[PDB]
Amino acid sequence: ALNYRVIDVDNHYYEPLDSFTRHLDKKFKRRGVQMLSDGKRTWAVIGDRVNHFIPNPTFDPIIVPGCLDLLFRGEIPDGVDPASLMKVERLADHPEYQNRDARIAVMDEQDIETAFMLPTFGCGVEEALKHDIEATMASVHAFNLWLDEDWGFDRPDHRIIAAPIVSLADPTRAVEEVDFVLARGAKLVLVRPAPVPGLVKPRSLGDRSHDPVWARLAEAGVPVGFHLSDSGYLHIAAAWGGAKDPLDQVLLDDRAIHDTMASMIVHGVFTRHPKLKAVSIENGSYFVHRLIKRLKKAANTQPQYFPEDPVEQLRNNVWIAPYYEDDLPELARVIGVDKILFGSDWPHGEGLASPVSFTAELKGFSESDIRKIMRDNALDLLGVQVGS
Amino acid sequence: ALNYRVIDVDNHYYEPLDSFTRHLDKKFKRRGVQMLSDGKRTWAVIGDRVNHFIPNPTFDPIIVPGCLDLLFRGEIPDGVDPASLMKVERLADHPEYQNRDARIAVMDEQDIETAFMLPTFGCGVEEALKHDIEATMASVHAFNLWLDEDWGFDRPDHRIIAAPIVSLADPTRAVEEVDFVLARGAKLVLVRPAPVPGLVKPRSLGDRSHDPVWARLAEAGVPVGFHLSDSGYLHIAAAWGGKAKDPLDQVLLDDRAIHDTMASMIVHGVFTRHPKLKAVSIENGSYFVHRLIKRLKKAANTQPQYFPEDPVEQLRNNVWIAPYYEDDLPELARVIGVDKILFGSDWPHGEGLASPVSFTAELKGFSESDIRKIMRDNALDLLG
Ligand SMILES: [Cl-]
Ligand SMILES: [Cl-]
Ligand SMILES: [Cl-]
Ligand SMILES: [Cl-]
Ligand SMILES: [Mg+2]
Repeated sequence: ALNYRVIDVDNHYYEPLDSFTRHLDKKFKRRGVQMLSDGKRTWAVIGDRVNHFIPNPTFDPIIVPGCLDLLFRGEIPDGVDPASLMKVERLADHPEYQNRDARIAVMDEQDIETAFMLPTFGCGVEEALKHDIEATMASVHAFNLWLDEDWGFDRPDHRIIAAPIVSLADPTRAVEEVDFVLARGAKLVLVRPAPVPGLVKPRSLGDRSHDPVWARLAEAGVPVGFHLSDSGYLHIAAAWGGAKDPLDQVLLDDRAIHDTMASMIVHGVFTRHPKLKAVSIENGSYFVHRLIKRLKKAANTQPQYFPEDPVEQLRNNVWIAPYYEDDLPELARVIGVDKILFGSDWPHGEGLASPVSFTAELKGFSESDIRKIMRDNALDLLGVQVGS
Repeated sequence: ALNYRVIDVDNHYYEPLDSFTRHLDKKFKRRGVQMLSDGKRTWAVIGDRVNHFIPNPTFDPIIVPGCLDLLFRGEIPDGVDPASLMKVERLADHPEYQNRDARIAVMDEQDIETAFMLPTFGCGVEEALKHDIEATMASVHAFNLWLDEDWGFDRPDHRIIAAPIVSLADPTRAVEEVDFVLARGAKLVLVRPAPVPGLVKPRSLGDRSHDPVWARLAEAGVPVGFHLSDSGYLHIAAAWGGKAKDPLDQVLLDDRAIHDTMASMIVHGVFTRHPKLKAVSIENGSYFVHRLIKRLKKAANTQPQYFPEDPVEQLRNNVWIAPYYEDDLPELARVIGVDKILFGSDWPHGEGLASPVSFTAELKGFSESDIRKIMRDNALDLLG
């Protein structure tokens, strides 16, 4: 057991059915999220289209944390049926998934001082609304109001950093959203790792029209977080002719986070906003080495576009929560041990059952480097030092 | 200098303006390729849309072989300006780019025994025709006729293996194109590393309707080659608001097409059903291999039911790779086996080696006999 509490940068709640409706402008009652029932099952119907990002939006019954961990690692014994790995429980047996007081008490048992609390259902909504910019902005605001109500962006006990969503789909309205969440004390905001929807056409994350948003975050010392989402990448499997076809995930994997970080870096977001901090959550860290190779090639062939070294921008401005099976010594060699974050993804089935068991993956590190990975790097990410 | 002649699996001709029209029936005169001119420049106009795969389809002036080496490796020296690199000569001064006799004499000077001769313009046509299945199949047939005429799939001197194109867009017609080229002695065919266009929707390379084509190639011992092409991957840049080049575009494209092509072949069981089928990757690099292996292993662990064989072993057994000059070649041999590494110069392209045999400069970490595998013998195994 560690001698200090940890800071877990990847935790989830399970949204109640009204997370996107409780505070939604009635103008968007059909344009946004609706929960409709066939009598047995509830379906999320988003802009009049049934959405399938979450198989059961009631979240009951609910997967056992970590039951898919050995699977996602490949550690699964021979002849064993993967369907047999999934175990579920009654949602009411786990109030800590939806209730802040219950969650804090579980955090105490888990030895977590501060958890970043991130959406589950909410990570699929923006792709569903990508053709309705006004419904996107209203729905993100409704969600953020719900989030601050049930979880709180950062209540005075400083146990939970609940990250609201910022959509850049309407960049003027986005500056209003950022001002609103910053005024309510947000310490981390999530932007989807995907092309930004547009009225006319989609935009790069580094579009100059987004500069006012990045400037607000950078001046506030609040990082942008990029968490695994529906980023619309099934379009690749679609181009290839695409109950799970095994090809789809091979074609998808970690391409969204790679392309997101490329968009940010190549289009000069960190050049224009050198104080801006970013963090990748639940996207793995395998993307880094290909991204570094490709950035080096781009900077060499078009040096005029790279007044600064894009690899150093990656190393300076970006923190990464790796997957448990990633080569962590190698990652530290590449991005620096100070940029590696512990995140458990609790209570998801693909996450760790016991968050602090992440330390089993750190036997290659000194006691003081483990303290950085398990606690202090996250505090560095959130903070801005007076000396910087 | 080596004491054997080499086998170069990546060489090009430059198509004359009529490669896709000489033997094309008039019914496809507008649906296929036309060369239309504005008084100064000539443009490839494909299915009534101006195409931009090749900057100048007359190929005159013509790039100096190897002058873009530094650029394609991102080894442009400190201080050197990128656009100062391109040098051009006149096409008339290099008949070996379009004339078989002149090319043989140049191969003698280069110490190449056999060259795989591959398209330049031809690698962009299929994407342009992906919405017209009949025009695709007819245009590929017309081109294959032109190829056998000017270069010959495999003339008696056995100096040149000129690979015809096979499109799977109409699978029945594809089987018939395979028979056509095989009967004329083809020893390698090119399939585009890209989704296969369909009347109704695109298909995986491993779609079951493609089995008769793979079966015929596997039984004949003729490999399928996948050469760098317009595979339509600019759609990813497009999704990001893309499409002076925007430097993001190429970061988002890179080697994704060959990765996804090999994934489609292996995951959908082409090598499971056709274990004798040989494939070769040409001008796509070899960096894709490590991520592909990672992802194939994950897929096999997650859905073992779909993977009765080890997909990484299928990669290693059935696939040959001509890597980029600058790739880590000892590492590649550690991963796929030295027997699967092929020398290819990409001559005379600008991004290729000016001197094909200089490829050996990157092989100092290998034994004399392994260099012989890479520069000659592995290609003989691939062909059979
Ligand atoms: Cl700044
Ligand atoms: Cl492409
Ligand atoms: Cl077979
Ligand atoms: Cl290279
Ligand atoms: Mg082997």
